[PDB]
Amino acid sequence: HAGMIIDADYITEDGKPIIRIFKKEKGEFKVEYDRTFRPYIYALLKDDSAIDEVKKITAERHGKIVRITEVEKVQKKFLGRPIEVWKLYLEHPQDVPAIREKIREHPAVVDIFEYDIPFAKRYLIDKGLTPMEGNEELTFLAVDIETLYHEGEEFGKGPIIMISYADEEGAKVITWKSIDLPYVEVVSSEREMIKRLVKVIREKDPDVIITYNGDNFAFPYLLKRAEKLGIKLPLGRDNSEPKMQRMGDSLAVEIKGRIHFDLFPVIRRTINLPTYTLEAVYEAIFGKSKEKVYAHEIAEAWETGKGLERVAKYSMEDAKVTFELGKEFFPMEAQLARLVGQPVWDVSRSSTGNLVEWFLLRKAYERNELAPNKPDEREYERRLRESYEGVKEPEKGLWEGIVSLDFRSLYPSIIITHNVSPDTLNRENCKEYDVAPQVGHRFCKDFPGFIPSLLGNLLEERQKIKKRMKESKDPVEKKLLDYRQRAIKILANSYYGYYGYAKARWYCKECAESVTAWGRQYIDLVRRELESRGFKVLYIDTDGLYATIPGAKHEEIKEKALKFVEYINSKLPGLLELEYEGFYARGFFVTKKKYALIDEEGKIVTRGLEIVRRDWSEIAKETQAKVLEAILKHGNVDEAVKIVKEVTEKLSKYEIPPEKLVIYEQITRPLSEYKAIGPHVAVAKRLAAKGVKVKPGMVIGYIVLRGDGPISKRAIAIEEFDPKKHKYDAEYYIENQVLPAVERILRAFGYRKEDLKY
DNA sequence: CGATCACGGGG
DNA sequence: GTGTACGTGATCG
Ligand SMILES: [Mg+2]
Ligand SMILES: [Mg+2]
Repeated sequence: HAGMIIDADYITEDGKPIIRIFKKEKGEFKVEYDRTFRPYIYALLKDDSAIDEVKKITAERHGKIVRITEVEKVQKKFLGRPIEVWKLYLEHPQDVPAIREKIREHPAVVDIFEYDIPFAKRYLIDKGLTPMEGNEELTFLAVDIETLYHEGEEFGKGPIIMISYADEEGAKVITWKSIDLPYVEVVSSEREMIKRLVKVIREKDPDVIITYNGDNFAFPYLLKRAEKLGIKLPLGRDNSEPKMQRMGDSLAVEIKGRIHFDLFPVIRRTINLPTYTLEAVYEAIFGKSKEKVYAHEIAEAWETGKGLERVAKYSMEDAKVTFELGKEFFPMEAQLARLVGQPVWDVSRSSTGNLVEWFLLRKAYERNELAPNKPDEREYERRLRESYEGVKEPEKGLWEGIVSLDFRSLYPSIIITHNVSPDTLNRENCKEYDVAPQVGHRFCKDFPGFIPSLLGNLLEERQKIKKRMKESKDPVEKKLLDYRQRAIKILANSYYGYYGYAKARWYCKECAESVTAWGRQYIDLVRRELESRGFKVLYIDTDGLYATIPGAKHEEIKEKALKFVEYINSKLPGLLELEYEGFYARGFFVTKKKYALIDEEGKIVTRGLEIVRRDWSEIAKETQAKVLEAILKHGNVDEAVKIVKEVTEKLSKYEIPPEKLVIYEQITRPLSEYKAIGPHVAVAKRLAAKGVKVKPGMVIGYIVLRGDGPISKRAIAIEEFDPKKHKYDAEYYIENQVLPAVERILRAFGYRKEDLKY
């Protein structure tokens, strides 16, 4: 029909699957049901006669036997060649994992294909359905919670003490203690506060629920407390509860009929930050400071009843900026969903590698191209161990007035012009081919490759959008078209990386190597042209470079660099484009994707160096921050080396507060399941021995004490530490904490680990 | 050594 | 759900 598709899933009714398509039609929520779409896989057989044995293969599920309902001989393409496979139909999606191994094991079966595509994704592809089409306006609600937390408690032990939400009508706080603020609704209990959140969500009926780390905190915490309090959370538009899906080592939460938009994985991909706290994220995007009120300050205010107005304001600002950030980041995710043809829920939680793959699976269907399979563990491992031939060590020391150049828009044009594809690689009986420089891989020119063909269409579509943008008087159309052309740029600039992605179906080591080798000819041209203009290249990798004019005035460097980019792009043919990325007052480079810079507004920017994580001591993270600050803010490496030397001496003379030595590590499974007992497990087992209910999710704080052997046998629980009796291991905090934190940084200045002590 | 195990965001 | 991240660095055995 007419509506915008926002999501799709399936339900089972009388044992049979039913697809649900969630739509928004002129402001109204609509669900379309489809009972007719059938699950399937493909099987390549050694001979057609074999189908008679194969169609009779069975399996078991839900106490019932699983059978192949129908078989169909089909003509498709595999690796740019016609092939005949058998389409095997199944009644239920859950029949596919139950029977697939029993088909694959059969001696007459060469291989099986497309056996791990989720039903809802299979449906959108096969039916040619695209989410997020049209000008349909969605509604948004940001949600956040504050809880009572004490160090090392099991997840969900303390109550939720506040629930905040925000939309265009304002930011509000729901709490069960008396706070006199205009945006605070006081209720009688935690139970009544959670039921109030349920009522707000059911009444506001948002299409999109925005959270900041809601997948792994707000919603698992709400579900834990609702379970304890024996109450339901009917937040789904079908009155279903939020659903926790194990997505890797972490969680993802869905709300049926809506889009649960968690900003945390979204922003982590979009921008570069050493730490993605909401306060650091808000400041990077809106250029305004946001105060952080820490867990201990919140617990103290709740328990004493003093300073609750500050905690309520913190809760309110958390929802207010979550709404603001959601409106900022949602349009690009909506266009990416549309482009790749999968819902925002899925697209916002995936890498660019998986965005490419879903775009390719859809295009393979449209072109009757059988998809290759994801690799098994051994293949994936063999791919990670593959060595690529044919990006030097960066210049040492501290440089001033650094311009950053980006090469990424070069590679789609290389893939297309040289027909770089796994289906064109080293083709037999090829009349014409392109030979990659240095590496010598041959790509057949006789037919367009599957991936070059698609990229060519993407680039052409982006140029049409850019042309329609120049000719548009409507600023609403322009804004939308700007997002659409940026979505293409993002997807197209991900193919180069996708070729080398070990999990990729269309993985091609020789394709990735060849793109690099052809790419290098232009990079070498950019580098020679920069050096002829007095520029010194400080750092270069496949994504870009950093350069300066040694000792030149900063405005002269900026002007010359901007003039250079305009010049080289006038020389480069086709859609090959170099981009001026930015300018930095100072910076230094350690190795590949290990560097630190500082811009003219004094903001430090690093890659592959900062260690802001709870399993490193504060003394190591504080010393590291001080070293970066001495180098970038003071331009003084000598001050940085003196900071390390002073810290190490203070550690040796037991002059460092024990609180700066605490290491935190989470328990992730029952204690009896550990194969290797690390210091936090050794500490945990002693706590459980004393009667402490140790559970997965509990974070263990410990200090390493002086003594013989592995650190596991010398770690003490932070609560058991007695400064009068226990002596911390100075050698451990020096050699395993402080020195590894700074040694990579100071190696860029010619210092070895042994020169950072008195 | 190879294997195992943790980090992030959020209170 | 036709499912179970990612890349990297510390410590155990
Ligand atoms: Mg879903
Ligand atoms: Mg909050």
